[PDB]
Amino acid sequence: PVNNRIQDLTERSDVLRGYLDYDAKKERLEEVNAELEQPDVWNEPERAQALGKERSSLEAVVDTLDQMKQGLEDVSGLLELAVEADDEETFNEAVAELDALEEKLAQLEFRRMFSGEYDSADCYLDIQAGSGGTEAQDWASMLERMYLRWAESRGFKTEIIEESEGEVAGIKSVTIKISGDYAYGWLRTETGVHRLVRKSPFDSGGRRHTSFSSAFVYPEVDDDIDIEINPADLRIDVYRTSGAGGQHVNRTESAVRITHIPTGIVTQCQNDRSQHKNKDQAMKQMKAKLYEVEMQKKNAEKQAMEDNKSDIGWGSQIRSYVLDDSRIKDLRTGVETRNTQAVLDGSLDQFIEASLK
Amino acid sequence: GNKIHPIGFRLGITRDWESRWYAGKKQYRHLLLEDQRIRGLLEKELYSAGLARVDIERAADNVAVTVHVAKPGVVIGRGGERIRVLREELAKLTGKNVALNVQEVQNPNLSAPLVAQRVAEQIERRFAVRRAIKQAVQRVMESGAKGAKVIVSGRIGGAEQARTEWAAQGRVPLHTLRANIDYGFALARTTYGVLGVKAYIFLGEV
Amino acid sequence: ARKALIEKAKRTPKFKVRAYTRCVRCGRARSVYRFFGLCRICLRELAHKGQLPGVRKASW
RNA sequence: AGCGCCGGCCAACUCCGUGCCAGCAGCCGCGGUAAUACGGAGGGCGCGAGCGUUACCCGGAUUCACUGGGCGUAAAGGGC
RNA sequence: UGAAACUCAAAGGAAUUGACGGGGGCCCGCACAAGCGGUGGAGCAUGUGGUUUAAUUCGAAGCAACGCGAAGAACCUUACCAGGCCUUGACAUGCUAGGGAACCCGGGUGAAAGCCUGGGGUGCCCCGCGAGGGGAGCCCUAGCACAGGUGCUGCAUGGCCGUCGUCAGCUCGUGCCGUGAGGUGUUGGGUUAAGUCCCGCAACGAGCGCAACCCCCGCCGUUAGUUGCCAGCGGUUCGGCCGGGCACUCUAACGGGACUGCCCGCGAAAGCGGGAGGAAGGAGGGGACGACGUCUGGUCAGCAUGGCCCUUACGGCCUGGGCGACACACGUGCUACAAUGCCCACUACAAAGCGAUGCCACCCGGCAACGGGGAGCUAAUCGCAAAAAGGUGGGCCCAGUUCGGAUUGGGGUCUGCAACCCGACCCCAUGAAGCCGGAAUCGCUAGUAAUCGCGGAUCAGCCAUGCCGCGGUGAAUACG
RNA sequence: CGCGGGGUGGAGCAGCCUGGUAGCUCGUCGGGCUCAUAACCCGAAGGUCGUCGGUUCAAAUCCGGCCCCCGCAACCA
RNA sequence: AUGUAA
Ligand SMILES: [Mg+2]
Ligand SMILES: [Mg+2]
Ligand SMILES: [Mg+2]
Ligand SMILES: [Mg+2]
Ligand SMILES: [Mg+2]
Ligand SMILES: [Mg+2]
Ligand SMILES: [Mg+2]
Ligand SMILES: [Mg+2]
Ligand SMILES: [Mg+2]
Ligand SMILES: [Mg+2]
Ligand SMILES: [Mg+2]
Ligand SMILES: [Mg+2]
Ligand SMILES: [Mg+2]
Ligand SMILES: [Mg+2]
Ligand SMILES: [Mg+2]
Ligand SMILES: [Mg+2]
Ligand SMILES: [Mg+2]
Ligand SMILES: [Mg+2]
Ligand SMILES: [Mg+2]
Ligand SMILES: [Mg+2]
Ligand SMILES: [Mg+2]
Ligand SMILES: [Mg+2]
Ligand SMILES: [Mg+2]
Ligand SMILES: [Mg+2]
Ligand SMILES: [Mg+2]
Ligand SMILES: [Mg+2]
Ligand SMILES: [Mg+2]
Ligand SMILES: [Mg+2]
Ligand SMILES: [Mg+2]
Ligand SMILES: [Mg+2]
Ligand SMILES: [Mg+2]
Ligand SMILES: [Mg+2]
Ligand SMILES: [Mg+2]
Ligand SMILES: [Mg+2]
Ligand SMILES: [Mg+2]
Ligand SMILES: [Mg+2]
Ligand SMILES: [Mg+2]
Ligand SMILES: [Mg+2]
Ligand SMILES: [Mg+2]
Ligand SMILES: [Mg+2]
Ligand SMILES: [Mg+2]
Ligand SMILES: [Mg+2]
Ligand SMILES: [Mg+2]
Ligand SMILES: [Mg+2]
Ligand SMILES: [Mg+2]
Ligand SMILES: [Mg+2]
Ligand SMILES: [Mg+2]
Ligand SMILES: [Mg+2]
Ligand SMILES: [Mg+2]
Ligand SMILES: [Mg+2]
Ligand SMILES: [Mg+2]
Ligand SMILES: [Mg+2]
Ligand SMILES: [Zn+2]
Repeated sequence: PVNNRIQDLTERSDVLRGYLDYDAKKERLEEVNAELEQPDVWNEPERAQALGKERSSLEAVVDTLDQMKQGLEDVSGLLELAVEADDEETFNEAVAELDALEEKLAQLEFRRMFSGEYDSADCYLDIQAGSGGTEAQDWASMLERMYLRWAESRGFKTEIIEESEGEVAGIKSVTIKISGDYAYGWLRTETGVHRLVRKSPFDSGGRRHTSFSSAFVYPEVDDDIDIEINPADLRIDVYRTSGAGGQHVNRTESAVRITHIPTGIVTQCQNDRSQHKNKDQAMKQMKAKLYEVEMQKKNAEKQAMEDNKSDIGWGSQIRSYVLDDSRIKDLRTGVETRNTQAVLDGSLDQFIEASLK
Repeated sequence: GNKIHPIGFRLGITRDWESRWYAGKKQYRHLLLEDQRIRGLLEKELYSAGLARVDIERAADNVAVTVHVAKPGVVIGRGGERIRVLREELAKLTGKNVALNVQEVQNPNLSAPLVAQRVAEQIERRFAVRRAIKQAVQRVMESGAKGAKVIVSGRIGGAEQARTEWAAQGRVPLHTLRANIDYGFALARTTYGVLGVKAYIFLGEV
Repeated sequence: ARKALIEKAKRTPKFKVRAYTRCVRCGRARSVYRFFGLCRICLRELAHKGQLPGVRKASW
């Protein structure tokens, strides 16, 4: 089977030369070598950085796909020289330096996973109904259970966080915690609206019926609740209270105002007779105003998700699972697997790996 | 949907078997198989003739195939040329005394399987299926039959939506045993797919 | 896996157990009658056709 | 020698590609895998130094009805 | 008093045919009621959903999917998975190039498939004593065209089937009514299992259905008398055993018989009620038989077949594994929970079928499965075969038990190349749940339900408690 | 450290003061009725009693410390 | 009480 475990390294390298543009990097690496050779290249050492480390960023690409096309050809002659001589050491020595090139190739395939800051966080998966109706709430449930079987395969945690079962039959919404390694990297290329076309069991006269559902994936960042505030940027003002009180309100600076310098937020207090029973309050309320603003940043980011996703609607598919003629076209890339009821069982590798490009 | 085959329904009442002989537990299977091969070979080669019935008889170690056809000449050949040519091709497979006869089909337009292959042929010729069917039923009634019914099922005219067209005249009492009704089936292979044909001719209440 | 099998069922085996009836008309492996060499479907088709000698619709 | 068109209105039909996508559209409506309705091709129809489109006017509109319409239930008898 | 922007390709009026109504009237069907026995609870068998898995191949989805395609999955089957393999192929036809090719026999390697090989030897048919060239069915390696696919679409299809529904209906021809869709006939009154028939009628006829003609069971007759049967005599070693006879019973063909035919009563008739005769009476009991159409019903995995897809692979061979998994969930069944019962000994009465490495009488060995002898039988002669309930006698005495046989240990028999996964049977021991089952729910109106056994197809064997048949015993209840 | 009332299954609440049993409604899981859902019917699962420290043979319960929570109070200059 | 969307 070893001559078939080098044939899979020939396919994994061609797909690596296709998306990475083996020609637009063999060419770009040549223009960097033409500029850095001149000793008069250190004229603005900032420019030399983005070229000297870029040349090492293109020599980790061009030169690696050169030692994979030549290194595997030297193994196609080393495995037939140990069979026709009964030499059993030439055959331990043509696979050892073959599994090291399978790591040089597997490492360079992590130019698909190393494209997203932090692609190992125990991500979450949000499937929502919408479109189709009761048919799609069934469809959203089938798409729910499908990803569960997916995570069952590659080895993750499937903790459902939040559900909402459909009114008639099905699921309106689900949140799954995909706790694992490279978890966000895998499911990241699933963010979209999956389309289902089939005979609806819910339609009175059993017609052919389209129903949509979405899956949205985000990684895991933590609480990020309260933020520290040192008095080095707070400016506490003091003055006299206003209104009733008598003499002990005329000669007493009992009211306080705490103005935060970088934020620009002001806050006062004057309730109690003591300046520091008021300053206690003014720190309290001040914590509150910063907690509001730092909240408003995140809710603004929340609406950024809402306003950039959308919309579990018709002209909005990424993949189309049509069960009435047995096909699942991923109109993004796009594969055309005919095993509909095998993808619904969790064979999304056919799509994930091919759609990380 | 429902209706039972009208010939299989009258065997030994109004209708007679087409392979008539005896065989025991130990022999029956092998005789029947080659017998169908006899039916197999002849069904293709004798189509051009207008093959209607295939009666077959057997006596200890010898078998006689009596072929009904509308155009006997097309079967026998030139002065008896092919009828001999066939008997040898036949009894080659058979390996026994294969007396190969021919018999007249007095009025093919009262033979249901014949009427059926006509229309099946007609619609492979891209004819107006309704016209074919109306035509077919009219001759069969002209030729004196007390009743006739013809139906064709499939992509009629090539249409994507399959449909069934039939036409009938006089009586066709499929529930009555004592009514003699010939039945026949013909498969029409087209560019867009297969069409099915049923022909019912009511010869009489015998 | 059909024609290879409508064929292989004819061919002699490694052990006499591996032999099995296929319907000589359509190649069916199930409900093959020894007496006819036919499956229940072919048996019904021919019987109605009248091409089974002595065989008839049984009514009692 | 070019321009429009070839589902019905309305004259001119088949092959491939696409697969409620890309797109068409004056109205009815086409496209969710075998589309004479989308794109191309072949073929055809209509005009020809032009051919289409858009805007506007009259016509069809007898749909403001003098020619030449209506009002029980369709729009419409005033509460008397 | 009274706009507009915007927006829609309609909003509407009447009437037609259906469908529906928590509208009416008149009807029918184990639909209910009236009863009998169950399912749901237990244990197990089986199918399914899930989940599990390298794969646990696929289809079936309310009725009408779920002991269904599967009327026989250890390998085969097998369509899935893993690995070892094959490229003109396991199979069809037609070529091109170089060769003998037949056909039979072995070696090594290997889990097999396969791979690498060593041999005998095409007798064919044209010239000749002949060397010898020449025929070609047939093989080897190549190169071809091709084959091959249980891969997709039952929403492109044929065929076949399920279903409403054995329901009483669905239409046509001519005529008449309406601008028209359409109506009339087909409605109405009576009757029937029925659009069954009678009468009436702008209808008059006609077709597909209904009924009948077909099959089994009932009574009787004719023909026929062994391989079947003995009423009578003989012999009878008691076994129709032998003679002898074909009456019987029987067997299997052919007919007869039932048609509301006859009497009484109601009625216009059709028909309805009662009585006789009769084996049988109002359709005698059961079967076959399924209208135009419905469910864009089921089946491309029986087969056929358009289109689409795979060609060192989505083809093909093999070995092994899987289809038999198991936290659970549902359907269908088997065995039960006991005294109208269980067990033991003895002892009667069936039918329909099957039978040549088939059934296997009788004998011997073994507790037994079975093994070893060995008669008979192309089957009314021989065998499977004991029918079981029942009957007679005895034991048990209400106890999770002489109930109940699940589970498990051990020891075997047989089939088969091979019983680890994964066969059935026998024996010893083990002796679980289960004390009559929640909500809910099924079948059956007479030889029916209940209960009791027997046979067959499939099949080496068998996971059959399934299915298709067969007879034995034999109820309850139907006001409505 | 103002006074006094609380924190109990998923939600909302009883049970404390008289120490040994945690109960009610909804929800939830399984089964039914339905062509299907809701409603309805049968059956089930479910709680460190906010914590930390121990009193008592024994703490949801009695007594302190801390953590949040609701209500009241914060007056005379 | 309800049953969307070819
Ligand atoms: Mg929701
Ligand atoms: Mg349905
Ligand atoms: Mg004051
Ligand atoms: Mg002061
Ligand atoms: Mg077998
Ligand atoms: Mg034009
Ligand atoms: Mg035209
Ligand atoms: Mg096209
Ligand atoms: Mg065009
Ligand atoms: Mg156009
Ligand atoms: Mg105008
Ligand atoms: Mg005008
Ligand atoms: Mg006027
Ligand atoms: Mg007007
Ligand atoms: Mg009005
Ligand atoms: Mg008025
Ligand atoms: Mg008014
Ligand atoms: Mg007035
Ligand atoms: Mg307007
Ligand atoms: Mg109005
Ligand atoms: Mg109206
Ligand atoms: Mg009604
Ligand atoms: Mg009932
Ligand atoms: Mg009842
Ligand atoms: Mg049970
Ligand atoms: Mg399939
Ligand atoms: Mg079985
Ligand atoms: Mg195998
Ligand atoms: Mg269909
Ligand atoms: Mg069909
Ligand atoms: Mg299907
Ligand atoms: Mg008429
Ligand atoms: Mg009419
Ligand atoms: Mg009618
Ligand atoms: Mg009518
Ligand atoms: Mg009639
Ligand atoms: Mg008699
Ligand atoms: Mg009768
Ligand atoms: Mg009938
Ligand atoms: Mg369908
Ligand atoms: Mg196996
Ligand atoms: Mg007896
Ligand atoms: Mg005996
Ligand atoms: Mg017992
Ligand atoms: Mg008891
Ligand atoms: Mg009844
Ligand atoms: Mg058996
Ligand atoms: Mg049995
Ligand atoms: Mg306690
Ligand atoms: Mg429930
Ligand atoms: Mg405390
Ligand atoms: Mg609602
Ligand atoms: Zn068959």
